[PDB]
Amino acid sequence: SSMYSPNAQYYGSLHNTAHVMLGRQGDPHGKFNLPPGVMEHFETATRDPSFFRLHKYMDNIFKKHTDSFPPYTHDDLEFAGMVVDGVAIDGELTTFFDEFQYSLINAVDSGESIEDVEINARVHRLNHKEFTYKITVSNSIGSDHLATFRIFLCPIEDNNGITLTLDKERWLCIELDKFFQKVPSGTHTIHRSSKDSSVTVPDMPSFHSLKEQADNAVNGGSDLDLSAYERSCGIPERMLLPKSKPEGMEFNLFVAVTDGVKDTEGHNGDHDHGGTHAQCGVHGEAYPDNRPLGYPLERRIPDERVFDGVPNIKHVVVKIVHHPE
Amino acid sequence: ASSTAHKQQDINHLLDKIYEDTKYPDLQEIAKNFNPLGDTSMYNDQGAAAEVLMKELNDHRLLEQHHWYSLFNARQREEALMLFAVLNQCKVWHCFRNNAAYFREQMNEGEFVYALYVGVIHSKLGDGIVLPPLYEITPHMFTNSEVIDKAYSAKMTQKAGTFNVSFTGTKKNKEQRVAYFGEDIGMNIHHVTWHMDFPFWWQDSYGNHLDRKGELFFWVHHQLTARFDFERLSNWLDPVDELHWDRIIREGFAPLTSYKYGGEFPVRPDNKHFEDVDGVAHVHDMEITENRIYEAIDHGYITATDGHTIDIRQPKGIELLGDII
Ligand SMILES: [Cu+2]
Ligand SMILES: [Cu+2]
Ligand SMILES: [O]
Ligand SMILES: [O]
Repeated sequence: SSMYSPNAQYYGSLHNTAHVMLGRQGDPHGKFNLPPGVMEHFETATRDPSFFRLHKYMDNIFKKHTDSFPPYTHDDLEFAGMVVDGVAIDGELTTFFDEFQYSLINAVDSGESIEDVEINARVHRLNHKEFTYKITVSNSIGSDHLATFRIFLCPIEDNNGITLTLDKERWLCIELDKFFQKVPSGTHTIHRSSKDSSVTVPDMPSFHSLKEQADNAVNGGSDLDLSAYERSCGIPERMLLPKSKPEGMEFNLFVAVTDGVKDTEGHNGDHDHGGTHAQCGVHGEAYPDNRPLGYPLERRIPDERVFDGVPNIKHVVVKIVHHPE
Repeated sequence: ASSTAHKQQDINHLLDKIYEDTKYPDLQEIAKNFNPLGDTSMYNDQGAAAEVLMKELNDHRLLEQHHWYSLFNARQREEALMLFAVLNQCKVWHCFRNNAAYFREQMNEGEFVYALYVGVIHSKLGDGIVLPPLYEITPHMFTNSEVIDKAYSAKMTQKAGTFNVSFTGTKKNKEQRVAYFGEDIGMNIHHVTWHMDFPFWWQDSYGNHLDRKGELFFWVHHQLTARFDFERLSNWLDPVDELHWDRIIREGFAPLTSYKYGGEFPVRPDNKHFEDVDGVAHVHDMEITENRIYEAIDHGYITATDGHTIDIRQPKGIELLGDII
């Protein structure tokens, strides 16, 4: 729970206490002088497999609430006069592992009056090749209109080879992008690069790089456009796509185009929302999208006919291939 | 007649050799000839309580003499409180004495002793009387079976004697190290007298309110618990654990004590799980009750029968919790 809780005396702090409960299971009675578990730091918690069992448990609590609302109707979902004619991607969807280095110098003891030496860790990390979405829309209103583009990747089959219904897919879908763009009258193709995702941020610049850039500016006088780096909150760009398999896997790419005027009311459409607003919001500003998080996949969809009848929603099959070493 | 000397002597005689018909001719004569309903002007309720008890007696609905009695047995308690209610309505001592003598010879001795003690304590007519110690009135409830057996042997052989009491169990039982606390005859008198002074069955219609009773209930038992733990600390033992309905009761108990009528007190094995008790409650009922009490505590209010809230975020809250717990 957070300090926004209306009643912590009654509702307690389920999630934060659970982190400690799990983290301490190696020494639950303090007999062994063991330090806190990996679950007791946000730096480390996702290293523990139990992180995801705990958070699925918590996720299902939220899901009982979100499932309690009536399914969306045609009128709920329709962006009148906006149809998605096609969805395609420029570039193959390819994942691989590459190598990344970071410095261990801060971990080791130095001094006094003894020189340092370069000490690095090299890790293998998931990555993917660049691609660009091609989303063809037709705006059959006689005016340009702001639209929200909501992009999700959804499984088609489970690990047993069983084809999933839309209701069984929706809670498994992962957010790939969300952006606001003016759609002029007529039929037009919207292009969106994978690198520009509002879900992701680039790899952090190294400490050594930050020192070099700051030192070069201070010792001299140079206004470096530091307004370049994203934020550190956001799924790493390299992890935008799931690993998939060497033999390839097919997924549903789900695109919902919604009324940007209504979605952004109170926060403007032309305004800059930063590079990570989908899950990390906008630093020092209100959250720019009024819709429920997960829209339009966050309510039950018992009747797939409802979604199929909405011209501003479309999904297509895409293939992701893993390229092993 | 109602002087302190006579009232004290009357109480002494009524409690003398409690398992046999009275040996005092004056009490014999009263029990034979007194009619609790003969003159209902002696009662502040014009005989209502005496009518209730006489009807139960005449219909043969009362517990027989020479039978175990437990204050926690609902029907046996109700029968004892029927006699208390009569004594409590007596305006003058001769009513109190005569009803006590009459019902001594009709009612179960355990019920009678209980009713007479709380009748003396809670009637103005009992002011100035000193109640004999229960360990000399019903010694079986304060004395182990081995010593009672030696007393029976002394009586069978018509020989006086004084017999040394030892503790139960063996030195192999570390709990025996603190037996001097819970087996002390005065500590047991403290405990039963507190409950006689502050009975859970008290209703203010009996005459007066028992101020802060629910908070005193918390406090006297908190002090018993804390004092016992101090004896454990004194004897190289850890503090007691708390019981829980879903966890084993680690420490069993062999009382090695007996009722005068009803047999030996039962033993409880080490390391047993709670079982449902027929005619009392399911273990699950205890857990639900516990949950409801904690709901009130964590809400900050007790829920009334009609659903309205009773605030306990105030100094009387602990007392109201004592009332409901
Ligand atoms: Cu968490
Ligand atoms: Cu008690
Ligand atoms: O977390
Ligand atoms: O978290």
